[PDB]
This record gives sequence, C-alpha cells and structure tokens, in this order.
Amino acid sequence: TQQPIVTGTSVISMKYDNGVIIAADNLGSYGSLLRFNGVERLIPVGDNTVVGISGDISDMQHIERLLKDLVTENAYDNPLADAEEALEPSYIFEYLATVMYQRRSKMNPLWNAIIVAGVQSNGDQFLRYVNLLGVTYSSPTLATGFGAHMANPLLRKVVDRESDIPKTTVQVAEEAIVNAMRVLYYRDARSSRNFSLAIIDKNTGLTFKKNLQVENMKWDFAKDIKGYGTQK
Amino acid sequence: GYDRALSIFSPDGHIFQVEYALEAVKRGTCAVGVKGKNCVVLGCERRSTLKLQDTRITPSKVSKIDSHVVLSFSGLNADSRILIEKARVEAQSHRLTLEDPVTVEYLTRYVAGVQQRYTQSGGVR
Amino acid sequence: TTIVGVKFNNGVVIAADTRSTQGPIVADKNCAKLHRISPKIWCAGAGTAADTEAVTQLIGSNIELHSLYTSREPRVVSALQMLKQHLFKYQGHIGAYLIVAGVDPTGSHLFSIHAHGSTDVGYYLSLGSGSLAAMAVLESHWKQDLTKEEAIKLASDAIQAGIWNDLGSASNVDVCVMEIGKDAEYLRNYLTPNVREEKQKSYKFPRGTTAVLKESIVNICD
Amino acid sequence: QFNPYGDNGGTILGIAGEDFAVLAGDTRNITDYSINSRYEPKVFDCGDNIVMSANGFAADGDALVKRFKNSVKWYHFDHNDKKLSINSAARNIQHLLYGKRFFPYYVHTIIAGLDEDGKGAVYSFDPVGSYEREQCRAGGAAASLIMPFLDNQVNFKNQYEPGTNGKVKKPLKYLSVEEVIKLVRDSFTSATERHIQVGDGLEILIVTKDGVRKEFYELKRD
Amino acid sequence: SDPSSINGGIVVAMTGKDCVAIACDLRLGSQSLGVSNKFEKIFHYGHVFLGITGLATDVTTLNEMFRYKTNLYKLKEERAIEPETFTQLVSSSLYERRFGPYFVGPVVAGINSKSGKPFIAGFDLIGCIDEAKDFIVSGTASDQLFGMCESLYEPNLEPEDLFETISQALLNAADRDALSGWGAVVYIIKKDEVVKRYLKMRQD
Amino acid sequence: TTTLAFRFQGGIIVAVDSRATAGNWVASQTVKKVIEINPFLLGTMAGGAADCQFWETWLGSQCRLHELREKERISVAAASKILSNLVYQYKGAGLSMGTMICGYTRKEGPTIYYVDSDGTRLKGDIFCVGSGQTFAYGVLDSNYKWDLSVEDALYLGKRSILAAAHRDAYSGGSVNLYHVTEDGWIYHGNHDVGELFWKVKEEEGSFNNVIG
Amino acid sequence: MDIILGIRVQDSVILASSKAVTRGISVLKDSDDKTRQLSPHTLMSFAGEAGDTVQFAEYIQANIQLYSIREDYELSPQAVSSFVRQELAKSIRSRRPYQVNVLIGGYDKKKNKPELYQIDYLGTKVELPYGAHGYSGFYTFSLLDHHYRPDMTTEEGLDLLKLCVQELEKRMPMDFKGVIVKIVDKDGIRQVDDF
Amino acid sequence: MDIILGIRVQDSVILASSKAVTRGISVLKDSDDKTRQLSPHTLMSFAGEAGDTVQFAEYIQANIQLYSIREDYELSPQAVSSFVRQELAKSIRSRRPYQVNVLIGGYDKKKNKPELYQIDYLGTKVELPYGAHGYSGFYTFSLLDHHYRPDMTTEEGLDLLKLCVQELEKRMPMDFKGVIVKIVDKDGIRQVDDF
Amino acid sequence: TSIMAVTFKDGVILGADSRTTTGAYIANRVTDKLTRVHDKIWCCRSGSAADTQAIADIVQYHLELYTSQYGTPSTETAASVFKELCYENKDNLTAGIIVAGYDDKNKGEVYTIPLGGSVHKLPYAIAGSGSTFIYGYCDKNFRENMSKEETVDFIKHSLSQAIKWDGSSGGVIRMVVLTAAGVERLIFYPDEYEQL
Amino acid sequence: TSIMAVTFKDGVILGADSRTTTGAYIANRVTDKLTRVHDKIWCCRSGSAADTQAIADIVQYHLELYTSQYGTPSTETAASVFKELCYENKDNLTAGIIVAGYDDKNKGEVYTIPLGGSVHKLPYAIAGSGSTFIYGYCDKNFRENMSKEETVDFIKHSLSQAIKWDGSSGGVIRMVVLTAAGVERLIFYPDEYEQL
Ligand SMILES: [Mg+2]
Ligand SMILES: [Mg+2]
Ligand SMILES: [Mg+2]
Ligand SMILES: [Mg+2]
Ligand SMILES: [Mg+2]
Repeated sequence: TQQPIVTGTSVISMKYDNGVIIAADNLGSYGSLLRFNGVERLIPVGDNTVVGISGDISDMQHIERLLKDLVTENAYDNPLADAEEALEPSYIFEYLATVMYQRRSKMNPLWNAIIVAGVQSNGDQFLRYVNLLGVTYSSPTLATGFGAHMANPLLRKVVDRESDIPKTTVQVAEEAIVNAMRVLYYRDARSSRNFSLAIIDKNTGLTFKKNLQVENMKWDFAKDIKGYGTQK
Repeated sequence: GYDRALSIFSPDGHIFQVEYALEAVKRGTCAVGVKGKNCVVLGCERRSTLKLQDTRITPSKVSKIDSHVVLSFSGLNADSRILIEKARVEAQSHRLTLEDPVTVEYLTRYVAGVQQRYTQSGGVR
Repeated sequence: TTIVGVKFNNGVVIAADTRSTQGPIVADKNCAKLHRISPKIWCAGAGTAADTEAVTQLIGSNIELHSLYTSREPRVVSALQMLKQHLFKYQGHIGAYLIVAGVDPTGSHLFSIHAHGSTDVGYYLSLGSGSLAAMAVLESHWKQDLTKEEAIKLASDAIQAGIWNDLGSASNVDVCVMEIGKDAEYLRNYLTPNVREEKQKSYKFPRGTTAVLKESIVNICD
Repeated sequence: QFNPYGDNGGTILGIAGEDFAVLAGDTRNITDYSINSRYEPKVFDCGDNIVMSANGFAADGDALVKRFKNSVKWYHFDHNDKKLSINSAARNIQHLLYGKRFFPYYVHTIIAGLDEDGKGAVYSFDPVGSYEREQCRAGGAAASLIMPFLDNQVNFKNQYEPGTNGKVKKPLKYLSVEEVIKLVRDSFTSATERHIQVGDGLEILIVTKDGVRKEFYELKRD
Repeated sequence: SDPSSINGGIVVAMTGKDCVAIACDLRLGSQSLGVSNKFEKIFHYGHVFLGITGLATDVTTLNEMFRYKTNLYKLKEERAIEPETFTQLVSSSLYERRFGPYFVGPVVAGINSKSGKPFIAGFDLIGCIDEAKDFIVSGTASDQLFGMCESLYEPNLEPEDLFETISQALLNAADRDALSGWGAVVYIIKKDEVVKRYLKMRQD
Repeated sequence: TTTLAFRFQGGIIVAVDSRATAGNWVASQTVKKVIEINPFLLGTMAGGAADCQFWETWLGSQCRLHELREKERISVAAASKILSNLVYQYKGAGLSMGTMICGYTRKEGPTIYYVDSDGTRLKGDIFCVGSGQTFAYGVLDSNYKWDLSVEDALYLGKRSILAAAHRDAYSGGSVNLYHVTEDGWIYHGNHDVGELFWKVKEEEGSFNNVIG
Repeated sequence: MDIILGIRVQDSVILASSKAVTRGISVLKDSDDKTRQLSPHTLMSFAGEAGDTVQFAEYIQANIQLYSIREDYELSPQAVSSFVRQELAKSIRSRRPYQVNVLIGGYDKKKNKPELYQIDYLGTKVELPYGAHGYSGFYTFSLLDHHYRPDMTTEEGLDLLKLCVQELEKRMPMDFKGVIVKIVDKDGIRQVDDF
Repeated sequence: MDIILGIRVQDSVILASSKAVTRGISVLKDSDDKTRQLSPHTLMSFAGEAGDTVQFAEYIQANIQLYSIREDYELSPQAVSSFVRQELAKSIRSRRPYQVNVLIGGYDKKKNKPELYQIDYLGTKVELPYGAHGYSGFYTFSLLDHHYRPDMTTEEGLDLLKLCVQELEKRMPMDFKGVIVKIVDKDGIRQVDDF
Repeated sequence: TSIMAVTFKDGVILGADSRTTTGAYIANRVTDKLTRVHDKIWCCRSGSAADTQAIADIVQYHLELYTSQYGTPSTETAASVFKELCYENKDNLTAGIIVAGYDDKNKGEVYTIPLGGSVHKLPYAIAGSGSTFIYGYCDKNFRENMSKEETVDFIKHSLSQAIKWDGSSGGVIRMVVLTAAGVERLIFYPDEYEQL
Repeated sequence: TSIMAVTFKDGVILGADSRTTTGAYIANRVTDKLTRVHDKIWCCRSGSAADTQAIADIVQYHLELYTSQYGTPSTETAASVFKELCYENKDNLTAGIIVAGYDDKNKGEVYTIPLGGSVHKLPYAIAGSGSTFIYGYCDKNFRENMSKEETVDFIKHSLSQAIKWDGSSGGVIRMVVLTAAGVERLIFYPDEYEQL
C-alpha cells in the first residue's frame, strides 16, 4: 500500500474506421503544484501499439521499462520478431493486466490507469483499459480520470456504438479528441495546455505527434462578468 | 544434509543393508512370545557373560508402550530405544486425537512403518 | 440529476432531467425539477431534495410578500441574496445546490448557489451528478450572443449528455425559457424518448388468485 | 489507504428448465456514477456445456472465470478428456473460492448447464464458496428487485386457484425455453427502469443438449 | 441501530381506474424478535388514507399528530381535508423536524372528493414529496416492492384487478424480507366505498 | 437460523430450518443446513455457510480414510475431534461455525457433539444453535423424554423449529428432518413452514394469537 | 432490571417480575418489587436503567393518582397506557432519555375485560395476550405460543407462567432470584405470596 | 469457564468446579466436568477461554501420561506443577496465548502430604492451603480465612466448601449450576456424587 | 487562488486570477475575486468563498451606513471592519483578505488580513495558494512609487508565475486600478500572460 | 532545506543552505548538504537526514565498485542507482535528491529524484522546503549556457530568497562547481547574501 506522489491526469482515446487515436497531456503534478512540464505519458511499443498511462509517474516509468524489456525479450531467438511473431497490442495489454492484478493481490499496486491502443495483425482495432485494481474493460471510447467524466460524453457523440466506428474518419476522430483535450484544459485543475497525440492506423501505421497545444480558446466573455451577484 | 542412499538394490534384487540388519538381529539375545487363551507371555534371554550387572537399573528387555501393550526385541539395544520412544509418543498421540488407546495391530503397523521408512530414506541405515 | 442554465441574447433558459432516485433505486421517472421562486424567476436543484424544495418555497414566499410590499416585480438578486444568507446561516446543513435563472425589470440573470452560501455568476452553468457531462457539451458549443433557439438546443443537448452518460440522470428533459418583456414559458417534457416499451407478458392476475381472511366496509363518512 | 476491491455493478440471472438452462446478464460495466462500457460480456461459455458468471468486482470475476476455464482444460489433460459434469464443476469452484477464504473473490458466482440426467441445472455460490443447486437465481445489483418476481411467476408463490380461496395452490407446470426468455427479458426491463446500474444490453446464454446458444437484446441506455 | 429498520414493515400504494389501493404488512418486531402481528400501518382521516413505515413509536406519534391536525382543519374549514392538501401538510410537518426527524416513510392515498381524481404520494423522512402516477413504496422491503410493482403494474386497472396486483406485490416482496410479513391488509378505495381485506400469508 | 439435535431411545433427531439472510434480505429459503458427512454421520450448519459446508465435507473425507486404514467405522468422538482440532488451528483467523456432529455407533450408542469455531467440543443430549435457538429450546425442554417414540420425537423436533421460525425473523422457509439410527441416518422430508404453521395451528390448537 | 413477564387470561392480568437487583459484581437484593400500582385496577411493572426505572414509575403513579383525585374517576387501562407511551415518546428525544421498559396490566371495569399493554423506552406500545421485555420473550414465547388460550383461568395462567419461569431458570445464565407475581382483576390487585 | 475452588486439608486436596457451560445467551450444559486426571494422584481443574481450556488440559494430560510410561514412575505434584507453569509462561509470549487458569491438586506419595498449586494463564504459580481463580476468591476467601485449619478432616473441608458455594450462590449474579467436587488423597482420586 | 494588491505613485492596483476549484474540478474558470466594498475601497478574497462573500457583503453594508452618517470612510476604517469580523469569528471562518483603497489625503494603501484576523499595513501584499511560489519574485521585483504601467507589468508577471505553478490558480488575470482619476478594470487573457 | 543544481556552459553547479532543524530548534547551522558519491558526481539531499545519508553511502559504494570494474560511471548511471533505491524502498524512505555531475562527453547534467522515486532530467532543479518560494524567481531568471559567474549569481540570489522566507532554511550558502578543470568548493556568508 502506498500513495501516488507525482501524478499524470487524463488519458483519452477512441476508435475510428481504420484505427485508434490516443492522447494525454505532458504534465507531472505534485499535488496542486504543476511541477514537471515535459512528461511524455504515451509510450509506443513497436509500430502497432501505444500505451497511455495516468496516475503515479514513478510507477509509469517502471511500466515503461517493463515494456522496453518485453520488446528485447520477444526478439530473443525469434527470427520473426519484426514480422509474424512481433508483439501485438493484445499481448502487451494482457501482460500489463496480469501484472496489475497480481500487484493489487499482493496489496502493493502500481497506482495507474492504463489504456492500450493499437492495431492487430488482421487490421482489427484494439482499445482496452486496465487500472491499479486489475479491472479491465473495452469500449469504442475510453478515458481515465477526468476524461472519463468530460471526454467520454463528447467522444460518444461521435461513436455511440460499434456500428458508428466504420462511419468515423480519422479527421473527425482527431478533431473530437483535440476538442476534448481543450475542454479538459478548461475544467481540470491538474491539466496542461501541452499534450501528445498518437494515431495507429492499419494503412499509414503509427503517427506520433508531440508538442501539441490547446488552441482556439474562448475567454473574451470573461470581461463582462463582474462580482458574484449584486456588484455592477 | 547427508543424503547418501545406503539402502539400495543389488543385481540379484537384494537390499544388503536390510539383510545385514537381520544379521544384527541374529546376534541379539533370544526373545520369545507365546499367547494362551486369555494371556500373552513374553520370554527373553539374558546372556550371562555379564555378571556384576546391576539388574535393578539395567534396561529391561520388555518395555511397556502403553498400559496395555508391551514390546520386546532382538538386535541392537540402542536402535530399539528409538523405536520404543516413537511408539510411546504415537500411543499417547492416538489417545489424544482418537480418544481411545491404540490396538496392538495399529501400534505394530506404526513401528513397522518407521522401520520400512529407514530402508528407503537417504542418509540413514 | 443534470441541471443547466444558459444565457442568450434577450433572456435565459434553464433545463433539467426527470429522474428522481433513492440511492441506486429510481422512485420517479418523471420528476419536475424546475421550480418557481416567482413567476419569471425559476430554479432547479441538486443535493438534499427536501432542502432544495423547502428553501425554494420559503424564499418564494418571502419574495412574493416583498413584491407586494414594494409594489415592484421581484428581482433575481433578491432571491439570490435571501437564499445565500439563509443557506450560509445553516453552514451547509441545508444541502441545497441550485441554479437560479430569471428576468426582471433589471434584465436577465443566471446564478448558481451552493449549500454553504456561495454564489456564482455565469452565462452557462451545470449542476448535479450529470454536471460534468453537461459542462463538456456547454464548453464545446456555447458562444456569445446565442439566439433563443440556439440556447434551448444547447441546454437540452447538455441535459442529454447527462441522461446518457450519468446513471443518476435519465428519462425526459424539462425546459423553462425566460425572455425579457414576456411571460416565462415552461416546457414540461420538452423532450421525451420516442417509442414505448412493451412487455413480453401481461401480469394481470386472475381474480380470486389472492387468499383473503376478512372483508369489511370502512366508514369514511362522518 | 488502498482498497483492493471495487464494484462494477451488473446483474445476472440463472434459470433451470426441464431440459435446458439459461444464464443471462446485462452488458453494462460501471464505477460509481460513470459507465465504463455499454458492452462488456459477463457470462461465458467455459466448455463442456457449462456457462459461468462471477458478478461483483470484475477483476476478481475475470480471474475466477479464467481459473475455472483453466481447470476444465487440466481436467481433460489429467482424466482422459472426461467431460466435467455440472456438479463436479460446482464442487471445483467451491475449492477455488474457499482457497481465498481470507482474501475472497468479491463476487457472486452462478453457473448453468445440464446434469448427468439431461435436466437443467443452476448452481449459486457465495463469495467464499458455499453453494447450492437452485432452480432460479438472480445475482448482483438488482437481485432484490428480480427474485420476488421470480418467486411469483416461476414458482407461483402466493398464487392460488380461483374459487378455492387459498385452499388449492396454483400447480407448478413446467416452463418452456421461450416462456423463460420472456420472464428474463421482463425481469431485466423492469430492473433497468428502477435501477441505475442496470441497462444498455442483455446477453443470454442458453444451454441444451445441442450446445450453447446466445441471444442479445438492447436495454435502455440512460 | 438504524432506526428505520428496528421494527420492520412495508407499505405500498397504487392507482387504478377511478380507484386507489393502499396496503401494508402487520409485523412489529424488535429486530429479530417478532412482537406483534396486528400492528396496522394504514390510518385514515376522513377519506384520505395514510400508511407509515419505519420506527413504530414515530408511526403511532405521527398518526396521533395528523388526527389532531385534520380534526382542527375540519372544524375550521367545515370540510374534510383532501389528499393533495394533506400531502402538503405531511411534508410541512416532517420538514419542521429537519434536524431531528421522525424516522418514517409515509405514503398518502385517496380520491379527491370534488374532481374524482385518484391520488397517491410518498415522502422521505424529512418531507420530500414523491408524486408518482403509478405506485409508491416504503419500508424495509422497498427494493423488493419496487421490483414487484415495476413488473406487475399496468395503468387503469379495475378495483378488483388492482386488488390482486397490489396484494401479490406486497406478499411476494414481504416473503423476501425478514422484518416484514406476519399478516397483511389491503384497502381498495373508491369515491364513496372503501373495502378492507386481510390476506392469508405465511407466518415466518 | 435454527438447528437442533437431541438423543433419545430410538437414536437421534436432527431438525433445521432453511432460511439464509444477508441483513434483512432473504437470500434463500431452500438452504440445506444438514450436511450429510457420510451415510452414518450428520452435521448441522450454523454461523458461516461455507465454513460449515467445506470443513464438514472434508471431515467426511477424513472419516473415509480412517475406515480404509483401520477397517472399522469411525467413532463419533473421533470424527467430532478431527473437526474441532482442525478449527482450533484456525482460531483467531475468523472461521464461524456452530455445529452438531451426530452419529450412532455400537460402542457409543447415539452420540451428539457440539463443535464450535472457538474450539469448543461438548458432548450432550440436546443442543440448539442459531438466532432462533431460544425458541426451540423452550419447546424441547418442556416436552423431551428419553422414552419418546420415533414418531413423537420427529414431531417434537419439527414443532421446535416451527416455534423458532414463527418468532425468529432470520429463521423459516422450511423444516428438514432426519432420524439417525445405528444402521445410518434416514431423511424424513422437507416441510414448508407456511403450510406447516396453519396445519399445526388447526390440529394442535396452538398459536391462538394468530388469526387463520 | 431483568425479567418482567405478563399474561392476560379470561378475567385477569398476571404480571411476573424478577426479585434480584445486581450492581455489577454482587446481588444487592433478592426481594425487590419491580412494580407500582397506578390505580386500584391498574398495575405497571418495569425494567431498564438503574434509577430511571423507579423515578419514571413513581412519576407516572403520581400523575395518575392526581388525575384520580381531580376527576373522582379511575382512567381506563387504555387511557393510562396512552399517557405512559406519550411520556416515553417525549423522553426519547430528550437531553437524557428515560431508559425504561414497562408492562401495564389493568382491568377495565367499564368493559369488564382484562388488558395488557407492552411499552418500550422508545414509546412503542402494543396490546397483547402475553408479553415481555429484554431477553425474557426469547425463552418464554415459544411456550406461550403453544399453551395460551384466551379462555384460560387465573390458575391455568399461573401454571403456564410457572413453566415459563422454569425454562428461564434452566437456560438463562443469570440468577434473577425468582419472581414476584401479582394478579389484576375486577376486585383489584393482589400478590401471590407463594411462587 | 467460571468457578474453580480448591482446598488442601490434613490428608487430601479437594477441588470444586462449576458445571455450567454458557455460550453467550444460553446455558448449553449443566453437567460439565472442568477437570483432568494427569496421574493417579494428581488432578487439574481449569477455567478460561473456550476451547483453549480443554486443549491445554488434554495436552498436559498426554505429556504427563507419556512421562509416566517412559519412566514407569509418577511425577510429584510439585514437578507436574512446574512443568505446567513453564508451558503457560512459554504460552504468554506466543503468537496466540492459552487463556487458561488452573488448579493442581495432588497427593505426594513420597512425602505423604496433599498439595495444592494455583497457576494463572501468565504462569504465576503459588502453593496454597486454599485457592481459586476469577472472582471466586472475592466471595470465598473471607470464609476460608476464618474457618480454615491445616488439621481439618476431609469431611470438615467439604463442609467449609459447602459454605463457600452457598455464599457464591447468594451473591454471584451468574447461575453456575452447582459444582462437581473431587477428592485427591493417598488412595487416588474420587468424585463426591452428592453435593 | 492567486491574489495581490500593489501601491504605486498614483494609487493602488488589485490583481487576481479567476479559478475556483472543488477539489481538482474547476467549478468556475471566470471568477471575479476583486470585490467592491466602497467606491474606491476594494478587496481580494481568498479562503472559503461562502465566508469571504458573507464578510464582504457585511462590510459593504457597514461602509454604506458609515458613509450616510460620517461621509467617505478611510481605507484603514474599512480594514478595521474586516478585521473585526475576521478576528471575532476566527473559530468559524476561513478567510484571507487583502484590502486596498485610494484616499486623496492618504493615497494608495494596502492592508492584509490573514487567517487569524490580524491586520498588516504593507506597500504590497500577496495571498492565496499560488502566492507561495512568487514570494521570491515579488520581493526581488517590487519597487516603491512605480508607474501605472510598471505596476500592471509587475502584477501581470507575478500572477503569471503563480498561475504557472499553482493548479488551484488560473483562467484570466483581472485587475482593478484605484486612482484619483477613478476606477479602471483590466483583464488579461492566457495567450497574453503565458508567453511572458 | 533549500537545495538546487544548475547546468551551465562549462558544467554544473550544486548549491545548498546549511540549516538542519528539529522542529523549531536548529540542531546544526553549518550542515554540508552537498555530498560526493564520485569524483565529479555529487548530490543535494532533502528529506530524512538518516535516509539520505544511508542512500548516499550505498550509492558511493555502488559507484566505487562500478569504477573498479567498468571505469568512470556516467551521471545518468549514478541517478539510476539512486532511483533504484528510492523507488524500491519508497514505503520506508523520505528522500528528495538532486543528482548533478560532469562528464567530458555529456558535460553538465542534472537529475532530480522526488519522493516517489521517479527520475527527471532537467536543465536545473530546485528542491527542499524553501524551493516553493523561488519557483517564480528561478523560472524567470534561468538561462541556458550561462557563465560560471552568472550561474553562481543565479544560485546565490535564488537560495538567498529561499532562506529569507523559509524558516527551515538558513546559515551559509555552500556551492560545488563541477567542470573539466576540477572540483571547486564555494561558501557565502549571511552578511554577503542577505544584502542582495
Ligand atoms: Mg438504468
Ligand atoms: Mg443515464
Ligand atoms: Mg418475511
Ligand atoms: Mg421467521
Ligand atoms: Mg494553473
């Protein structure tokens, strides 16, 4: 048993017709102190998987090393490590999910909420969640922390059920994700303007975008707001 | 720990350490058991090569395992004490858990089991 | 519960869902959560249900008496000031959280009020367990100088976000529109789901199924 | 302090017919007032004509199903591909559960299938392994809402034959698979209306001598 | 310890076509111990019926209080109180004990003598009105009652059909509650006749 | 819960209720609170359901191994002590068990041992365990005799559970009856308390306080 | 205090109350009368917290005696029981509640009927054919449920009461030092001096 | 368990132990023998936590019986008591201590003297002319301090014991259902079947 | 919350962020924490919003009644009324208030009233959760008798950093300028102050 | 405690105060919080003195054994060893450590290891109770590729303010300069830095 110290907020994601998108801001908070501003919380595994992690950053860095070690280990005595016997999103998730549930069962959890996003060998989209309790679930849209409360409602307006996925393009999906990140910046006190976004497409592969910023913000209406009731 | 297999099979299918243990029994003083209609008698030989012995305190050849069962033996005297102690402990353990004293057959089966165990355990004769 | 308030060019609109729960159990599928303080000052609340209703009626009562005394139509700042001072006095033991909206001779207003007695001003506000689902929709689409039509749409879309995504929010959408210089128009069940459930069975029993020991006429007349 | 447990909501229902058995459950997964998934399967085909659901804390539920499926695999390996009977599976699950008696699987487990005489069978477990063969058993969030209805409509409790006035009970006539599926759908439709954790979808697994079949029905999403 | 579940018991009310029904179990207990099988929880003031579940001392106290208040109401108003008006009186009376409440779950049932409209209403222990068209439930088996009522209920039932529906709702709900049962009473209420029926049920 | 067991001329009568509750919620009315350890030995369920089920099933496995090894029926004394010694090892860990181990052997005759999760092992003639034990004891104590017939003894045990099922909120559902003889136990059926109550009331004239 | 029982038969009400007074470690008295006569045909037995029991009982006694003098009339048992219930219901939300449980046994001279009321410290009133407080009912109700008849004589009620006390003396852990038994009928209140 | 008394007279040791076994609300048994014979001339009575009492007693009994067989000799009461004290002293710093208090009454055949040892669950041993555990001594020691004589007969010890039990039955709140009395002398151990 | 008040040559300027949080949720991102208790006496509020609003409303009432009887009150008088409420009700309040005002006789004045109800007259004052991160910056960069533009820059830069590090602070930067010329409201948006 | 490490053109400089408190009592006013784990790899310690001394001693041991086998370790390697101890024993440690070192290949590097056991490579780092007060100042005044004299001034000014506001910080300002030229120790007394 512990308590999280340096933490990362929401990770948000969704499926679209040819793949998945995932995003997370670049902040590492120390309680109410916005201590670290250059933290990458999206960690790619090969060219077909991206693992987005929220929660305790020290545990994230540990998981990051486990994934790095997983790639090394898979390459051992494996002539098809860059082909048929390459790591799949489903392999990477199941491994993490096993670790997370084992850790909670020893009453020593990895204080995280994780979303594994990727594309399988057969082109199928993969998107599944796991947290410190070892709880797992899948959905067309997935989000952690504040994103679960604010991002999911917005993303579910685009893909409300399974049948909406083929109808959703990457431009529409990315647009919805980018808007959700803006909304979270407005309303989450532990968020930052800077974020990373990753797209895993079955045709164009893995596109990793760093140093993105929340833009087109509405603040002008603040000038007219005066007092808290009677003040003019 | 010392794990050496002392009791092993020979080409002719004999375990010599067990057979040589019988030769130790052959050397031991004679013991005899006879059961009547309403009694059992245990007779034991005392070799008279040892006089000046104190018969009050010298270990007697027949030992009570419980108030209703006795054990006599032929062979190594020191070895017999280990079996007698184990049998006595088991007799009390039986009374404690089953709430009934051991049958003569049960006590025999236990002692015999200990003897067998020492014929296929490592590091023991 | 999901409640929103949205300001527009010449008025204000307040909206709410209609689910009323006892914990995880639903008691009323069509609760009217939109209330009156005065004819053109409406409110809706979350928290302790009896406290939101009781505090609305009490201030509404005094607002009426005040309006009569002063020969003036009641102001939203008056409902606001009377509410917060009452709630503050009780240090949040009256679990009343409200969104208060209305028009008066001064203009159109939108306030949120919290159990401990703090108030807020805004052009769009949300409240209840569905507050975050609603605010996500409001932060995505609210703009300055909305028309009455746009503001009703934004408000009811914000409630829908709560209905679908919040377990404590469900069923229908109630709306009340307070435009300046007009009568406030209250739109009960402004949105309903189309379609109606039909069960596989009818459970209507055969008569005489229940066993009975006694019968008697109850004298209800004097 | 770290809480190793959680509640993912959900409601499941197992009914044993004369020559069949069903095990149903909603497809909604939740924490607190949020929806995690509208479709997250909860009832599983575990092989050898056995269906299983472990409702409550989904991490423990997934672990237990995973371990039992594994136990079926090793039962075949160890006993010449012998078919694991429903009664043997039940006793096996008791041991899986009781092995964690002092750090339990926070779940209410139900399995369904056919016994060795071809008759329908449902077994119900508590979190630490106590079990019983039953005819009808609801588990999870809305179990208290469903079971009284089932006592009334499956076992005809409190129902007497008209004209006799409580002297003759309603006879217990056998129900068909189609009749049972109606009671299941109506049970979940009612539960969805009055319980906030129940909704989204209903997946039923039917077990006969011909094998395992699935049926899916939508539920309200609010 | 929990005051609302020391004595046990349940009340349910339903609306039908030109009629209302209200029903209750007869148990009073001290936790596990059954004390009385004749503790009726439904009372009436004129043509307005009030069922009360919860802590039995408060049930008795509130009955006496509402008899008190409806009697004075009648003397002054020169007419019997109506269900809608009484509902507000119950709400008012409960909320005046906001920070020292009666541990009860009241249920009002009746027909307006002037409009002929059937009426039911429920309250939490501090007066929040639940104003539902179909049915109102209360007591230690309220979950069970919600389940029964949601599935068994259909609108516009005739008086004698409504009797069967509400009776089966109560009975089967009570049989899944340890602290409810030991007998049951059902009131069928029409504009100018009320029938009271005692049900036969298991006594465990 | 209400369970009882008593010794008499014809052996042992075992009678239990069938109700299981989780708070006020009645989880089941069809619970088997008599565990058939083997064809000669019975155990009652009270306290923890899993604890009683699991360890009394395990007890049957130990009794079976005993008679394989010793070629003789296990005594009720020895069987009961296997269970009491086991739970005593777990003492403090949180097992919950209140059971009567009932049997009829040659050397002992009809024998009952109350075994309990804090290590208690008591031999006796009459035992009653559960939330409704006090109600059952009253009927038992005032009507018990050694020279009861098997028929009258069965009824007494049935009537004593009924008494408890009526007054105790957490007891009821149905009554399960068993008669333990030297040649093994004999099941004497499941009796719905609902139907039993009215039947007994009429035939016996008891429960005048209740209207029927 | 500990055991207080009551049984209403054909023509009378019988109250049985334990004699022991225990203060922690020692039994200070074995002849305590846990009852007060409220009026010639109304008797109240009591049990609960030390001090509060007698204070409450004597307070009720005084109020009923005052009423009897003012009106030159004996209140009905039902009226007395309703008065007592209100006092206890009032008490439960007080600064320091009376922790007292009572049984009221009276003979209504107007209706010519015995009546037994059971009221707990919360103000929970019930009219019964037989009643008790504390754990007393747990041991005795199964016997009363079996043997009770509404047409029992006073002698039959006493015999059934003996059976109840015998079961209490067998299965109760505490020594309550026997019971004092009193009968309430049309002729008033009298104590059975041999029990 | 509850009351265990002991008194050493001229030529014997008398142990009196209550018969009741109470599990919370009900008295489950009224004929329980809270004693074990450790050897022909040594008896141990016990009281304490449920389960631990009998488990400890039977464990001691087995160990002494084992010693008796191995050496064909009966240990002196003093030796048996020292063994028991060590086991309890060992137990008190264990993971889960035996919560058992004992009295050891024995006749030393070598010295031709009766001996009574009192040992509590901590391993606190004392040799006494008379002893008890729990609250038993609070009621009885004033009577024993007054009447006791080291030259008392067995019959006089039994009469003094009756007086002690009578005082316990009067002032103790709990019903301990009488006592089983056993005498330990040169001829061994016997039970007084009428007390 | 990040609030400050700074005296300068021509008077005094109050500054504040606009973020109001309930845990990690931003309940209001456009809050006005600069409140008017008299024409040229304003305050910056920190702590319980309910408490600081209630206090400010009472003070505004007291100064309105004061003005009706004795004419325009001094900034010191306003601070005293604040202090009296905060000190006497210290057990039931969580309020940290900075009082700033302009007289013609006294010019710009700043009073800070921390949790206990003590009063401290200062050249400038900082308060709120975000103030902790700018004690060093403000101490190094403050000068007496700055110009209006320098003081606006000083406050803008200071609160920019407070917002940068404190998650409880954010939104826009509001300011109120108090001089002989009158009362001027200023607002600065994220895209302006974040790039400083 | 007030500690910091700053990279500059020629390498890196560590800085620290010298105050060690037991409650409000200053148990040591001349503490050396700049500790050497290798020739040109030093660290700044914050948190439990017992824990940070124990950790530093173990690290010094590990790097000594590393050097005997594999030659001079990198600053990254030193940080990893620190992290490994801090992360794996996070339940039983209260340590906040800044690691600074000079390679010829990598030049000046700074790693901060906060409470949880995470590692963060930064241009400069601040830590300790007094760091809170200089987040604003340090962010505004830090530049990359400063000169030795500029970096000394930056650290001197920064810790001067941290000491000014934090009661847990004080005494002298110690500094250690790590360059290709070698290792230089600096000390600055109160009469020097208080007047800045
Ligand atoms: Mg729902
Ligand atoms: Mg919803
Ligand atoms: Mg019931
Ligand atoms: Mg019952
Ligand atoms: Mg910020």
